[PDB]
Amino acid sequence: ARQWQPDVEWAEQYGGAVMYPTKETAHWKPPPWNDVDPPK
Amino acid sequence: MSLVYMNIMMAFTVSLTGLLMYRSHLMSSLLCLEGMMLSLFILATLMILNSHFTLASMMPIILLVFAACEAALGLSLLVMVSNTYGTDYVQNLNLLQC
Amino acid sequence: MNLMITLLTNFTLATLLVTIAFWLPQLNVYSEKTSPYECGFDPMGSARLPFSMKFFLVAITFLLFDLEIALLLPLPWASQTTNLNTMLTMALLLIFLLAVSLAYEWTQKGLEWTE
Amino acid sequence: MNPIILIIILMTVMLGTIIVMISTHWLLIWIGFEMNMLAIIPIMMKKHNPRATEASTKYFLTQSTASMLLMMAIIINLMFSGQWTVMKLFNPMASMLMTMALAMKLGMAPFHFWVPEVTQGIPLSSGLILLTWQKLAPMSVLYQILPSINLDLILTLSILSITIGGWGGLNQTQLRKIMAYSSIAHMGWMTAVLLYNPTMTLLNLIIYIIMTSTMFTLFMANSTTTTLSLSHTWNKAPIMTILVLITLLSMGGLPPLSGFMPKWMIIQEMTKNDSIILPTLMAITALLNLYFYMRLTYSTALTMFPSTNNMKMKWQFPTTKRMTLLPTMTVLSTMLLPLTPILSILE
Amino acid sequence: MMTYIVFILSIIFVMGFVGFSSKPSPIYGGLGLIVSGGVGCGIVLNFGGSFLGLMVFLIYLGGMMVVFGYTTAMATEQYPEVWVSNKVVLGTFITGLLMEFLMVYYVLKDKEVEIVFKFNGMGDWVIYDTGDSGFFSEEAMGIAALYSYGTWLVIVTGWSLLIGVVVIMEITRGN
Amino acid sequence: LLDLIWLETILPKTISLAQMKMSTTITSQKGLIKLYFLSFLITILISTTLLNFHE
Amino acid sequence: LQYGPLAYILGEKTTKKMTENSKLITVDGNICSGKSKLAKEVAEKLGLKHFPEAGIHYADSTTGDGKPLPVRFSGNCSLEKFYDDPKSNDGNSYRLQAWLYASRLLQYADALEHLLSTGQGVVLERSIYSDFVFLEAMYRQGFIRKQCVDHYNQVKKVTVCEYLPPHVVIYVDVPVSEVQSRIQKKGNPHEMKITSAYLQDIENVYKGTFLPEMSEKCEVLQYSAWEAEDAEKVVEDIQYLKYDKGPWLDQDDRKLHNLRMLVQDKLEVLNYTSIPVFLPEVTIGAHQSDRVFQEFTELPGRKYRAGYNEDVGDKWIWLK
Amino acid sequence: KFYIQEPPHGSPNWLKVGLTLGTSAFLWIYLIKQHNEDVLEYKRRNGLE
Amino acid sequence: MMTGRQARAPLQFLPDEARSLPPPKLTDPRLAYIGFLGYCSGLIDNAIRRRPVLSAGLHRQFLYITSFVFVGYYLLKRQDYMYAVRDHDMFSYIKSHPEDFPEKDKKTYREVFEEFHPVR
Ligand SMILES: CCCCCCCCCCCCCCCCCC(=O)OC[C@H](COP(=O)(O)OCCN)OC(=O)CCCCCCCCCCCCCCCCC
Ligand SMILES: Nc1ncnc2c1ncn2[C@@H]1O[C@H](COP(=O)(O)O)[C@@H](O)[C@H]1O
Repeated sequence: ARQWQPDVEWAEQYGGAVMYPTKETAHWKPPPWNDVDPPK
Repeated sequence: MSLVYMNIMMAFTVSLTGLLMYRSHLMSSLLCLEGMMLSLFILATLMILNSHFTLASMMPIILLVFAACEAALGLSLLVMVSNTYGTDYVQNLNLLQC
Repeated sequence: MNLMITLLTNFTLATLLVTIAFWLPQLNVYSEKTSPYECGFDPMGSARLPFSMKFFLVAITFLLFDLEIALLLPLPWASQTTNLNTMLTMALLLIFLLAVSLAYEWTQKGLEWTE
Repeated sequence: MNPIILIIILMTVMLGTIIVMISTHWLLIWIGFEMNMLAIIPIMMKKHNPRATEASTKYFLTQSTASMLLMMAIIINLMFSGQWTVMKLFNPMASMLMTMALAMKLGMAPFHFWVPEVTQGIPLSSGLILLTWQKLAPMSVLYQILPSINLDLILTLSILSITIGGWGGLNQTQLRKIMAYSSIAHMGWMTAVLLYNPTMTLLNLIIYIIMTSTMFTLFMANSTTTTLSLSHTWNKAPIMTILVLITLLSMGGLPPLSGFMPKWMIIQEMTKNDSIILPTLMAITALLNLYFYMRLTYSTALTMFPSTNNMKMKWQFPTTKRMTLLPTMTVLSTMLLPLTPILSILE
Repeated sequence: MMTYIVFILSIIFVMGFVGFSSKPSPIYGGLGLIVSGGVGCGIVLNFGGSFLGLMVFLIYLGGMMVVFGYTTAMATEQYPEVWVSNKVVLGTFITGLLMEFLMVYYVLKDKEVEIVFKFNGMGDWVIYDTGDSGFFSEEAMGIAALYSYGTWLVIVTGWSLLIGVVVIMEITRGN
Repeated sequence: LLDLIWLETILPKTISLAQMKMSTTITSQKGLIKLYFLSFLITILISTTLLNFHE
Repeated sequence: LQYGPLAYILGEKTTKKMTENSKLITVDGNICSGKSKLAKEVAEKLGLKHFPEAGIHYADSTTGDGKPLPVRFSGNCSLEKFYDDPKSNDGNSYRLQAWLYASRLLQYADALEHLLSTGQGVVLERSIYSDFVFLEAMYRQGFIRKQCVDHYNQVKKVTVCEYLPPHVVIYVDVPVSEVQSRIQKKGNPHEMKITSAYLQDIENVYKGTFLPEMSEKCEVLQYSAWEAEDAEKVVEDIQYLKYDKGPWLDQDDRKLHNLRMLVQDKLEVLNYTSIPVFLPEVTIGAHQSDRVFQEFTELPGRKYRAGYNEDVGDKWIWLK
Repeated sequence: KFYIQEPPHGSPNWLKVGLTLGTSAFLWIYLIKQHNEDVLEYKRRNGLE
Repeated sequence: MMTGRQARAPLQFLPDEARSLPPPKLTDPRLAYIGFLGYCSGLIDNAIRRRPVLSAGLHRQFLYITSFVFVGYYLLKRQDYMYAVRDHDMFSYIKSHPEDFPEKDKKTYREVFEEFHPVR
């Protein structure tokens, strides 16, 4: 009855490394938050 | 034009395709940029010494300066690749693919 | 012409002291005398492992300071000019910029070695 | 970084761009590009993480290859002209090599393969420097050699840049890669009008730099680097959602906004020269740029994505950031279209 | 065939470029680039640039000694590729050499050739000046003019070397 | 059939799928210096040999 | 503003005031270790500034009038409902833990700001380096999920890497039975519902994970219950320490300048506490966030910036 | 007194207010002087007096 | 286009011949719109720093308005100068090339035959 605003199911579409995940772009995890990688 | 410019431009193109086709080893291609600087040096210097345009004779020296002034830059950027990873292989530099 | 004859002579009797150094004595080849040297014991690992350079920042700055003796080298010829105070100012500017570079590399501990 | 060294390195980046802009000699153009690259590499490695080192390595290799091709074009010009003046080039081979070199330095497609990588790897401030200030020296040299630029080459580079920069940003959720493919498409727009009217090239460059500086200043002021973190801005500072709304609708080329100003004028100069198909394809292909801009406005302004609990702490702290010229750039990027005949000052 | 001496040195220049451009290993890459930069100071020394050839020899000797130190410290593998260890090194090495001697054969048989530009096939002795420069070698005078005439070039080059040192010490820090 | 499927099919959905497919082919790169500069070499060779932009 | 790069250029080096009194000291211990006076006692011997332990309303105490805001504006959580219903459906446990981690991050930023601006050392109680032991005790007791631990580890991985450890970490050995005796003598009816296994897990993550990884980057001082009653012995042991471990020794003016430029900006400190990881314990939906944000704006002294509010008595707004 | 800490913008920065008003007054008087000089130069170069 | 005009006198924002032109009025609606842009910048500046938008920083809003009017006055002067240069060069090129611009003889519609296309 109120206005629709996006939920977690809608908002997790924009959280991947890409927007349209294909077979090649499937192992791509999103980058780190401070963009700093472990030193390995 | 003259016969030697054929081979100096040929050496530029050989070093160009050597730079522009990597063999998974970054130092082997940083040599190719230095070879392109060598070929540009010899080509410009043949042109300047040929025509006796003497005031541009200081030009290849200056050219050569910026040669190492970026080559050193590449080596300063070679050691940070080879401190993050044990090797300077260019296929380790693929984190920005996502 | 004479320069290439001289270099050909030097290279010729430097490589003809080698071809009579290998082919004149009697060879006895067995696969322990041609092994590498690690003070008698067998070498642990290859010598093609990365031997880490401690003087690497000094080695990169040597590439830049070696260009300066491609710039400071025409000074015996630059002193022959007829715009001479300008030459003197630019020469002292180049040695002063090299010195400011060396002072910056000193004080930021760039001349020290790592580890 | 030591701030004296940061000041000296940024003044050296600026000095390299100025030495490209003011000099009449080809060797000094090349020196300015070398100085610009050499000084901007530590701006990219300001943070010292592997992504900045990777971005700096890729940027060094692309810009060094471009500067090699630039100096070869300069030496072939020296052969076929016996001189060094920065003007038209006296050989189509040198013209092609210098156009390739400048297209690599701009990151125009198909040499575009470094701009999303390098732009993602580095911070937002250095990404701003990359996408705005580094688009000034090759556009100077392109402004200076346009009697010798091949028409087919610069138009192929331009429309290929517009198409690839349109399709690239649709698959992105990272804001820096969005701004990088936006950069590719806009450099295609600038170089397509280069041989017809380079005043429109300068107009598109200035309006683009205003809008891109606005968007990066909004990203820095909100501390957002992804789409999904930009989507929390309504719960923290809701005026910033309005500013990114008006600026992203401006960057899509929508009237009555100032980002419609370059595009339209470019079409206005390409239909005079009896080219109708090419600005039409360019305009229709700009709808892709508009589509991922609209995606960002949906996630940020027009809807409200769910936030977290810890945002309640950030309600109690204002921004102490230097949002330098952000209201000025926000006004200039949105409300400048009634001042469209100001472009005559760029003649 | 002694009038073709600059051409012969230029063949050795291209052979060194195919040597290090095939990229076997930067040991042998440094070897090939030293050979090319040492015959390239014999190409350009026969045009009158004795100062301007010895410097591209000397700067690149210092450069390849530095590059040797780094490819022994950073760019080292257990079995370095000499010239023939990899098929992709030897294949493009033979390819560059066969194409180079192919355009040698097409330019000595026909005395003209065309790859993008047109090139003569006569020995490059033909284009030299038939006069003398007096009591000055003119390339030495032109490089000496870097201090009298080249003041802005001095300023931008010395500033670029200064900030090159500063830039490199800002990169090689890690934190 | 028409105004929920086929008129929906012909203009908007096929154009949407085409731009999605081209977007996923452009951005499917493996982030490698080697492949990018090999593409630069192929660009230079097409510009010289195939398209004649040096003329 | 007051500090920036221009102040660093014009001579204000932050090691010109770094004296031997500038020691960041964090006192740790179990729930009723009796450290609560001990830290203050250290702060009345060494001349340091005591910060109390960050509750839910620490950010309320630093901003505005300093009074605690209502809990729907700060926290949206309760420690007493965690003591009553730890396995609750609304996810109060990890929501309380995430809010307390953000509050301790803010307190540690305030501590480093005081230490680097004034040169006076700060005595903290349970800094961000010891906040994870309550998370791990809650996870061993099954109060939270593994996704909550992963969210905490991501936030900690991207926030604690930019800070320094304390100089001194003081830990107080109090056994579980003595903790329970002090809880029963405390009189708090919610706090008496703490299980024994939760206290034992706090002590285990202390002695097994926290102190063996902090003993390399700082100096531990582990006391028992009776010898922590005498503050003179503890301060005497502090004053005769040989500060040699940890990354405080290789800190020049530049690194501490970069740290001070990070630390004084509180929205950059709290930048990664609200990462877009949609976890049901901490994700507040759109309409509730809009409603609580518009109710927060209508509070006195919260509608504008901290000198621009006529309803609290700010004058000369037209010249500010 | 309401705020528990003294805010950075509790009092107006009177140096900055003085610089702002002085700069704005200088730009207005220089603009009006420039415009009067421009209309006088137009009327002199075209004789429109 | 006009790049060869401003090459004998380089980097002149306003040349000397630009003083032969009437300057914009201070009540120019373009200049009033630039002043309105300054006021909108002042409002956005008070909005993003969470000041009261209309009441706080009247000196700052006034320097926004003053700075935009001051820059925009010279920008309008250079705009009007460049369009006057465009028209001057147009008219001089038409005058110096009469053979490229013939005087057209406008026929009346009693001789001009147009095909009628009926809408039926
Ligand atoms: C045809 C040729 C035309 C030439 C025109 C030349 C005009 C001036 C130059 C414009 C070119 C782009 C300028 C911006 C370059 C980027 C500057 C930059 O990155 O500054 C760094 C700084 C970072 O901010 P901070 O938050 O402190 O950083 C945290 C740690 N990094 O700050 C920032 O990142 C914030 C942004 C500051 C600069 C933005 C404002 C200047 C440019 C916008 C247009 C202004 C209108 C006047 C000029 C119009 C033409 C551009
Ligand atoms: N991260 C945390 N999670 C749950 N409770 C905590 C946390 N940190 C502190 N507390 C509580 O804070 C109080 C500290 O005890 P005191 O020694 O009286 O300050 C005890 O009730 C603890 O259980």
